[PDB]
Amino acid sequence: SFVEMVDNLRGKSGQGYYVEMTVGSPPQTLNILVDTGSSNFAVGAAPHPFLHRYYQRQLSSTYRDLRKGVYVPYTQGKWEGELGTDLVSIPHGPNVTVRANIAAITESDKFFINGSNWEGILGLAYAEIARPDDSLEPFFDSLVKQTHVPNLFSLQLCGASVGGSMIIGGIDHSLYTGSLWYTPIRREWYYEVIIVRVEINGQDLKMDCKEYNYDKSIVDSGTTNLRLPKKVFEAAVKSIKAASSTEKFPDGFWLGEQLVCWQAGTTPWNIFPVISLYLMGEVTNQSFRITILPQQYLRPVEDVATSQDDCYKFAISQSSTGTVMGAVIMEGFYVVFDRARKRIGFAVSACHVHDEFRTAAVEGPFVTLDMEDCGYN
Ligand SMILES: CC(=O)COc1cc2cc(c1)C(=O)N[C@H]([C@H](O)CNCc1cccc(C(C)C)c1)Cc1cccc(c1)OCCCCO2
Repeated sequence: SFVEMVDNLRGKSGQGYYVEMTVGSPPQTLNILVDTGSSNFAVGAAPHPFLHRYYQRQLSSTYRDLRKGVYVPYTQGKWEGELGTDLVSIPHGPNVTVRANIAAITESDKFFINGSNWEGILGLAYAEIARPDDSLEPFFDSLVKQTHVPNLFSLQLCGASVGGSMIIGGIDHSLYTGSLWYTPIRREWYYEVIIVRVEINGQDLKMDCKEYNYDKSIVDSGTTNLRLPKKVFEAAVKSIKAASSTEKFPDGFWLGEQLVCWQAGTTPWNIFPVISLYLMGEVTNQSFRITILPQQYLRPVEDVATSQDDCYKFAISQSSTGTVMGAVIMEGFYVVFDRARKRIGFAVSACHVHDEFRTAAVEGPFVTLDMEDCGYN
């Protein structure tokens, strides 16, 4: 019954992917950001300049107040609000209704994005990182516990405005080609994984693999960029600069601040390298890799001039909180969050990226010794 969930996600480039949900009785319809990088279900519940609608608890006969406040600080933005529960449904999802925790946002700071068309956030990660603490059951745990929906979901994020699929409760084989490759979920808080090797244009970055996961590596549909720890980011930017030195760019471009533009249809894709991330596999000493094309980490953006050029932002940036495999990394692929088996699956997506001499790929097996040394402690 998964065909009803294909193409149930929408978005704008760099403003997140959202799914339509309803809360309350009678149903109030809201667009909810799909975020595997957090664990709180939260919606606008008070007027805001960027909100076109919001949750009105007074109009819901099933609303229950929890008489507890809550605040969430993300890497970008923060909000505070009041906790409660209400009935929730996903129109283009499973045909069920769950009573779920809902944080009603009353104040926020650089959280809602002007023109993104979503009004709330659906944190799909685990209770351990829920606010105010791990006793607030996340939505997906409530869904699995109150229905027969199997304990997994999959995300097909399609690039540039944008669309995709969230298959709730299973895997839809028409959304990917080739084999699924699985990496263990290292610990159930974020969707934490272990990166064991990094290559740029086939050259190993030759860093101690601990650097790749200092202090963690997560799969996060709620973050746009590939974010890398300082030492790793510097190494990768140096390698990407050298591969593209045929042309030179402002240093503000390499920091994500300024665009780069080219005459429409003349983007020099071939001078930007491919990035290969090797992930811990399912059997001893075995890994696999996902290969990222520049069409993923050069994010297309609106024209800042009176021209019809093709303009891009560098979508790799620095982090002080570990590696973040953001939406730009996920866009090539079908990503299976197999919570039941504590693993994350990767396969080439049906909406894969098209370079003309190169292709995004998921390839294995590879042999990698001492993979467990790559995890940070
Ligand atoms: C250019 C870049 O890419 C820079 O960095 C970015 C960019 C970015 C969002 C985040 C970070 C962001 O913070 N996104 C969080 C995720 O949940 C974060 N996950 C990890 C995390 C970090 C800190 C604390 C927690 C707790 C709550 C568990 C979790 C979710 C989120 C918050 C606010 C707006 C969002 C989406 O709009 C979606 C469109 C993308 C917005 O662009």
